[PDB]
This record gives sequence, C-alpha cells and structure tokens, in this order.
Amino acid sequence: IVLTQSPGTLSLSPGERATLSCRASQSVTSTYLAWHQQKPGQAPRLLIYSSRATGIPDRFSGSGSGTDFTLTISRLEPEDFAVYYCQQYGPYTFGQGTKVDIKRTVAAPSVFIFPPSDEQLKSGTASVVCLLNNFYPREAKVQWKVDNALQSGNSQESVTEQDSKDSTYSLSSTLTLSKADYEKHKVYACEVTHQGLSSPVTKSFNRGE
Amino acid sequence: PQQLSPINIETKKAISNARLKPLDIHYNESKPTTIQNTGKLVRINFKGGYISGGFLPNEYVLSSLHIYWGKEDDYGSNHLIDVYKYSGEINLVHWNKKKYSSYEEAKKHDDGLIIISIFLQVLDHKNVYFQKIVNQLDSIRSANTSAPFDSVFYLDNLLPSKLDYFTYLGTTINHSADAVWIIFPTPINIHSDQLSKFRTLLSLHYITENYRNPYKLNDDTEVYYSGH
Amino acid sequence: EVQLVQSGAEVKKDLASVKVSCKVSGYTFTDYYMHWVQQAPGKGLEWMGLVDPQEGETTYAEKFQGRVTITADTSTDTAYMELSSLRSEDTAVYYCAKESFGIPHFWGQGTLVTVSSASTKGPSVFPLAPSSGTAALGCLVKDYFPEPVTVSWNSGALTSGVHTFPAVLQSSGLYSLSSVVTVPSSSLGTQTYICNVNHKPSNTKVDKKVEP
Ligand code: NA
Ligand code: NA
Ligand code: NA
Ligand code: NA
Ligand code: NA
Repeated sequence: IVLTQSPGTLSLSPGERATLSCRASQSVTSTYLAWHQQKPGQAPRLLIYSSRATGIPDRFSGSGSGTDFTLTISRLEPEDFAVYYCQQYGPYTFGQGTKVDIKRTVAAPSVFIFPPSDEQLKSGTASVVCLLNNFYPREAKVQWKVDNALQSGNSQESVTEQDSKDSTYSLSSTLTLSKADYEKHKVYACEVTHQGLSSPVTKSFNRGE
Repeated sequence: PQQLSPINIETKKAISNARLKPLDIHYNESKPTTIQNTGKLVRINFKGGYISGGFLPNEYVLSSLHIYWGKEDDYGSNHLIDVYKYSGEINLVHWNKKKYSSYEEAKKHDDGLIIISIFLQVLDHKNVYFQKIVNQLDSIRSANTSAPFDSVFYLDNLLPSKLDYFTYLGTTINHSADAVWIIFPTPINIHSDQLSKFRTLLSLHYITENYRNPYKLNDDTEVYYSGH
Repeated sequence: EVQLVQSGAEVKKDLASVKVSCKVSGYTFTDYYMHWVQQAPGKGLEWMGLVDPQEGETTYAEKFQGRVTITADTSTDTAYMELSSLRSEDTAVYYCAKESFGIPHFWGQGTLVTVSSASTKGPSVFPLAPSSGTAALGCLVKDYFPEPVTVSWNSGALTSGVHTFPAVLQSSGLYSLSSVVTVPSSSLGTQTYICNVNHKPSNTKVDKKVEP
C-alpha cells in the first residue's frame, strides 16, 4: 500500500549525480514500480517502469526490488530539476513526492513590514503584510506580535517558486484583522527566524506612524 | 428468459437442423494488435477478420480473443462436452457490424455477439502456433496491462482440424450480454509448459485458474449440432 | 502521434455534478486502458480509477468510490469522468491518461475543476508603501474570485527585482495575493511606481500609484 520517498526535498547543482529513492510498506509484487517526472504547471511524464520509456534519455536509470527502489540520474542538467513521483503497480498508489530544487549558498531574508492602507480601513478590515525576500533554504518561520502578544491562526502565507536567476525563495505573510480589533493596539511586528540568520530578526511599526 | 453461460453440452440431446449451412471462417486478413492481462484473463485484440455462413444472418467481424485455464492441466475449460472438460478454452469474440454502430451497442442485443469456442488440450506436443501467444506473456505479467503483440501470428493456425460445431443462445462468460456460442468440440493440442506460463500472471495472488463454473441448461434452451 | 485533449477548466457550485471529458487520438482507444488521476493545488498525485474502453468495465479507488463515474465512448473516442456531489476539497486538476505498460504512459493536460459558492467578484487593490540601501514596496490585491489574476509593474516596464506571490484562499471564499518589488531607496521620491492589476472574469482592469 503505502510508499514514502526520500528525501523530503533533494538539493543539488547541475553536472553532478542525483540519487532519488522510494521505499514501500509491503512487497511490490514482481517488482512493478514506476517513476514519473512533473515540472511545475505541467502534466506528469513517465520516466521508467528499471525499464526505459521511449523518449527518455540515457541520463536516467531506475533500480531496486522488494520495498527499496532507487531512481538514479547520472550527469544532471537544468531541465531535470523538478518534482518526482514513484508509483506502485501490477493498487496504483503514488509516493508523496520529492522536490528537486537547486543548491545555493546559505542566503538570508531581507525583511520588510507593511502597515494597512487608509483606503482599506474605510471598508472595515485591515491587512498587515510582512515580506521576507530572497533567502535559502525555503524553510523560514514568521511570528506576528501585537503588543508583544504572540499571534497564531489569524496569519496566512504564500511562497514563490524557486527563482530561476538567483536560486532563492521569497515569502508573503498576510496578517488580517477587523478595524475595531486593529484600532485597540499599538506595536505591530513580525518576528522572522531563519537558518542563514545567526539570530532572530524583528521588524515592526507603531500604529499611525 | 436469459440462458447463463457456460453450460454442459449433452451431445445426445443436441438437435440436428438442416438450416445450418457450413460455417465460413475468414481470419486470413486478421492481424493481432495488443495483448492484455485484464486481471482475470489473457485478451488478444484483433484488427480485421470475420465469420459468415451457417446460421448467421450476415457477416460478424472479429473483435478479440479470450483465454481461459484451470488450476490443473486436466480440468480448465469453461464449456463441457458430456461432463468432460478440456485443459483450457479460447473464446473468439465477434459482433454484428453490418447491423450495429459499435461493439458497445452490439452487446445490448441478442443478435449482436457471436463467440467461437476453441478447446485447448494438453498433450506431449509443443504447439508452434500457440507458442507465439506464450512468448508474449512476460510483457503482460502485471495486471491491467496492455502491450504490442510483438511477433508474426496468423489466428487461422489455432483453428481445429475438424470444424463441426454445437451452437446455443447463451451469454458472455461474465453475464454482461447475451451471446450466441459456436463451440468446436475437436480441440487443438498444446504442451503443459505452455499453459504453465499463464498461471504466473498477476491478478487484481496469481491467476492460477479463471474458468467459470457451468449453469443449468434452461427448459426452453435448445443446443443445435451441425455435421460440419 | 498520440494526443489527449481534455475539456476546458470549470467552476462549479457545491452539490453540483461536473463531467470532465477526454478526447483521444492517434491510437486505437480500445486496445489500451485509460486512467484518471487527481492533483489538488500544491499537493501531489492521487490515482482515482481506470476503465477498459473496449467493454466499459471500470475499477475505482475505494477513496473515490460512489462519488465518481468513469465512462468511455467508443464512437467519439472520448473518455469521460463524472464527479457526483462536489465539495470545496474536490477543487483540483483532473488528468485522463493512456495506459501502456500497466501504468499511465501518456498523460493529458488536465482539467482545473474549481469548487466554490463564491460569486465572480473583482479585486480591491491597496498599496504597500514603505517609510524607512534598498527598499521594498508593493500592491495587495484582495477580495476576488475566481483565479487567476495577472500583475505587472509600470505597464510591464519594471520586471527586474519583482516577486508576484501565489494567492491564498481566505475563509470568506475569496482569493487574495500580493505583488512586491525591491528598488534602490535613493530612487524612492523621484521615480514613479504603478502596479497593473488585471482580473479577466469580471473585466476589472485597475492601475494603482504607489507612494509613501
Ligand atoms: Na431489443
Ligand atoms: Na457476478
Ligand atoms: Na452474476
Ligand atoms: Na506526456
Ligand atoms: Na506624511
């Protein structure tokens, strides 16, 4: 039944070798496992079923048996950086997926807070944005504080895809409150922890300033 | 009413009708396309080929072929002749294209389908023609798996030496549709090693046997017999 | 050679039934199996079911059982996929796919079925002005349905150093993205910065000057 791929996400550069792996709970009878590539906003693509699909280049190669299988890409390329899936057939359950991003030097977020506009406050709601820009790795954390009261559950977030020119991720964070609730506090702030940062960074403002 | 299939054929109770002309089989133009393991059986799909003559209103075109077998070599066909059972059974499926828009439609009517039944008997003789099918089985070991039939094969070569036949109004083996059966009691012969590859195919567990156990011949149902 | 042409994206109210289609060409429809697969936005692939087009025999995954119906029209070389009682969570991209060696060999392009009670509303664009050697500024696009919405800077002139984020679905049912750009702080007061929001489903073109 259940397949789990390793790692969660696999970071590497072009030119070198990629070793993707999928492990299963029960024996994959007669070793019927297949590997699919999926680039973003696109249809999946059958790579292998250790059998080559026609159209797929000599770079790729699969192997394994039982409950341990491995996709191997000797000599990487830029187009090869995608999300990868392992499927068990011969049922048809899919692996949870492995994201192959690009290995960049440990960057850090340029953090910027943004208060709500007066035109929005007219409506009755207020949005407090926090931007974190061009960092690596993707794993970042943001904590909202209103009068140093630590917030959760009123935050929502986005993340950009890995930017193709500088190999970094940016991150929006939209804190949302009503105007009545917003106009009963002073010090709005966003605490940004990140691995690249040697210590936690804060950014903030005081209402009406 | 509906007559479930398969059945036992009481040769002694079969009635002989003069309106049966000789059956006319034109598989000379029929080349196989893909071979499939359905999870339940081996299916071989055909492009071209038809049957005519006999009791048939018109030409019926060849759609596909099914293969059945049992756990043991001695007992694995669907239909039975006086309670005797052969090692396995080929079912060649035809439909009424002259009349209907499609096979899909043909299934909906009792004049729509005609299934020829060819019996497989395991002797000590490797069947050179049947081997062509056996050679494919690695490609379709997995269930719900289709693959291009990767050799030259003339379906005409699987025909019995003697084409006298029983016929009755039954159903498809899975009971999905009414169907008329043409059953040649003279079997073609194969080797035990050939039939054994089939039992290594995976199911939806392995497909060690896939035949359907017989049903009562209905009171109104008649089985006709042609003397060739 | 082989082409699978799926029906266009759909937007459906709750408790409705959609019927996504697949138009097949370049091979014998009935000689191979036909699969269907789900992909919710962001999450991975999940096998929904299959059909033998020759006999129209299907087997579905037990997870989707009852609330799905796969069919095959041998006349029009068209597979179909019918979702029964539609829910918020059924918002996903649905792929038809031709089988070839036990598995989905050639995939179609998917069909983005989207499920919401939310009516077609146009956005409200609000500025994200800084105060304070580089500085960030942007536009918050808010309270809109459905996707998508395009954003550009200075009528597509300022592309460099820009980041348009993906949307987030608010609890109201309406989407809300933000677009930003990093600029030199020295060119804050001098240079003008305008965001060009375009939301086609409500014909809502909006341009917004961004100033401290
Ligand atoms: Na009728
Ligand atoms: Na049944
Ligand atoms: Na039944
Ligand atoms: Na493809
Ligand atoms: Na001022």
